[PDB]
Amino acid sequence: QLGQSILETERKLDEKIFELNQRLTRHTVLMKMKVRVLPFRTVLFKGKANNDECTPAINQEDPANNCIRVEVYDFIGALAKYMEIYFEGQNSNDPEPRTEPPRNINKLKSKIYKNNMVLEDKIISEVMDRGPNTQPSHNDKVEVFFQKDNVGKYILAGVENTKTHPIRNSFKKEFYIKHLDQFDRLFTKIFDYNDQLGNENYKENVDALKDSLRY
Amino acid sequence: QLGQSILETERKLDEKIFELNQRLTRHTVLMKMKVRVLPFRTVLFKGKANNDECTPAINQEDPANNCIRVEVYDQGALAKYMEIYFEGQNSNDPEPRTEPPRNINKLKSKIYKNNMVLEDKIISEVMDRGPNTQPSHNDKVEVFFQVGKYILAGVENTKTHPIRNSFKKEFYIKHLDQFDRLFTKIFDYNDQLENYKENVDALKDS
Repeated sequence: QLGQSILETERKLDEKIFELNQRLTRHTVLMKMKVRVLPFRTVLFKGKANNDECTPAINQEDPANNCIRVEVYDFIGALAKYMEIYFEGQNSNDPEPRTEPPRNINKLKSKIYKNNMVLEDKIISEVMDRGPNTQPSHNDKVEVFFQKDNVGKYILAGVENTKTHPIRNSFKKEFYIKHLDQFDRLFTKIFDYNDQLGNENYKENVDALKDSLRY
Repeated sequence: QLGQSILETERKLDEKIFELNQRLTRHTVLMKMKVRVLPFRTVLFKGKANNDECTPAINQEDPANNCIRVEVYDQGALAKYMEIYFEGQNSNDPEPRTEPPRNINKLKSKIYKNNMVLEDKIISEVMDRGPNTQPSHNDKVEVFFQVGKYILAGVENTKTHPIRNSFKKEFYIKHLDQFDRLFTKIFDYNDQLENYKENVDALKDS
């Protein structure tokens, strides 16, 4: 009945997550790029994977780096959330960051320190997806950490998803899809912020813009 | 059975196009923003909808504007363009960065150069009159082939001629993806930019 409709919704959510995870593979481009200009209250670093940590590298444009972290701060110690992309393989032999091909992601870690979403009395505070580019349904490879709102690591494949408690569906729809979407838009913004030089036409009014491209 | 598998693939393609159409609703942020800096071989303008045309406005940051056009250059240099015709009105807030997304009335795409050929016919124009309605909205999609206007719901999609699936996978999905990445890039360039000569100097310094 609605039991497998809850599961049909989950498959629709998994397909959305899968496309979001595919967009994130495009950020290999940031690895060799000098990231000097960042949006407000935003920190980015590159490093090498050491267990479930991305250790920051001394050379931020080192071709040997395999992971990247983006931090977001609040100005209400200030750390609100972060995302670590751990890429598979190696960065190319080409010095140009712009032409860097996308690589599959080994694992994707998210940590939330402030304004966390509560799913049925348990706070989502960390997500580790160990198979983001495998197949849409990979609940077996997703670890979710919950904190009691009034230590707590769960594999998504064991979390309840019934009509009475659609915890997995609530996690994917209400939290994870928007979360992945936001971080993706942020990684892209950082790239555009640093790839302006030699790539931007400056025209005060549309008249002067229209005049330059009339040929 | 492959007949229903051709249709199962189409549903998977329709869901992809639906998410791409949802991303496009976010470009309302560009309306009140002064678009001072653009990527090369690009032209952007904001205007008001007049039938299936977007007329360019005198005031480019006018809250009353409802449509936006992005042109890509290579009869002239024009290669392709996309017009987003937003439903409703822009907010009463002067700040472009906080502008809420709005649903899109119609989405028009025109291709002048390097057009994709689908079974001996070139795709030269697409008008989607219901992009944010439901994933399967073929009734509201007009495709022009080279006068030769076809409603997608009437176009064949069988194992022998999977014309709709070829249109959706080989052309439309990538097309919507690139134009969305372009509208986003334009916003980011103008978000960072403030004196242009001083800004370029400060970016070069770091």
